[PDB]
Amino acid sequence: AVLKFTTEIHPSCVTRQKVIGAGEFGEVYKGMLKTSEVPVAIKTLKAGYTEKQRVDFLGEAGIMGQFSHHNIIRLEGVISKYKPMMIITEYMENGALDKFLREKDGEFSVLQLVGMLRGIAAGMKYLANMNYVHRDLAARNILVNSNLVCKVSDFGLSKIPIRWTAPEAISYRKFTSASDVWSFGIVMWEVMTYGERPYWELSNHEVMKAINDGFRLPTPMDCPSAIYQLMMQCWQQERARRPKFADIVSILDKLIRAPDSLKTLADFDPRVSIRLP
Ligand SMILES: Cc1ccc(C(=O)Nc2cccc(C(F)(F)F)c2)cc1Nc1nc(-c2cccnc2)nc(-c2cccnc2)n1
Repeated sequence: AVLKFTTEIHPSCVTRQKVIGAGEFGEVYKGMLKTSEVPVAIKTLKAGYTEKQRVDFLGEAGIMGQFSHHNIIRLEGVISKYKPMMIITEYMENGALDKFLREKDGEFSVLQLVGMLRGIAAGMKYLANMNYVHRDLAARNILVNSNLVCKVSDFGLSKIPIRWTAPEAISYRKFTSASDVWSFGIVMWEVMTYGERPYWELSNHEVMKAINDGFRLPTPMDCPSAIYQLMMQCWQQERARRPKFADIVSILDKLIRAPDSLKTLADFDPRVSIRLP
C-alpha cells in the first residue's frame, strides 16, 4: 500500500550513466529513462540494505508519488520488484538553486527572483497542507528548471543545517510547518543575495547565540522593502507569530501582480565606507 501513487518502472527502461551524489545506502546517478529518452536522477538501494533502510526508501517513494504540484520535484517512478531498488525523478540541467545563483550572480531581475520565491512558497504551502514537514528546506534542496521554475526536493543532509533551522527545532526537536517557515525566510535571503552564506563566517554556536540575543540577518543589497519585511516576520522567535505558508504565498502573489510594490528598496547597511570628491 506504500506505492499507491507511483508507477513501477521496468529496469530495461533505465540507464545509469554517471554518479552525481551519495544516497543513504546506494549511489545517486544521472541517467536516461525510456517510456512513452528523458534525463533522470536515480537513487538506488544496494545489496545489504537493512529492513529500516528498505522501509524508509519505499516510504520516501510512496510519499513522493503522493505529491503532484508545479513546485515539487516529480517522481517518474520506482523500481521495487527488482534489485537494486530505485527512485527515479526528473532531472534539471540548471541543477540546485544555491549553486545556480552563485554562478549567475546579478543576472536576474528583482521580479524574476521574487517569482522564484513565490514558487518555492507555493510548493511549501502544498507540503504543509499535505501534513508533510520538510525539516531541511534550503536552496541546496531546490532544483531550477529551464523555465526558472523552482522545485522543492530533499537530497538528504549535505551536516546539520543549524543556520536554516528554527530555534525550537534546534532546542527541543520541534519540527513543524512553522519551523519550515523560518527556513523559508533563510531561503528568501539566499535568493536575494544570489546564494550568500547565511551569517557569513559565524560558527554554528555564534549563530544560535546571535538569534537568541535578538539579532537577525541584515537586508540584502537591492532588496525590496516588502521582501525584507516578509523574511523578518518568518524569523519571529515565537512560533505562533510567524506567517503560515498561505499568508506567504498570498503576499508574494500580490507583490508580483502589482510590481511597482517591489520598487521601494530597504536601506542597505554599508560595511565599508569609500570617501570620494
Ligand atoms: C533521485 C531522487 C530521489 C529523491 C528525491 C527527493 O527529492 N526526495 C524527497 C523526499 C522527501 C520529500 C521531498 C519533497 F518533495 F521535497 F517533499 C522529496 C530527489 C531525487 N532526485 C535527485 N535529483 C538530483 C538532481 C541533481 C542535478 C540535477 N537534477 C536533479 N540530485 C539528487 C541527489 C543529489 C545528491 C544526493 N542525493 C540526491 N536527487
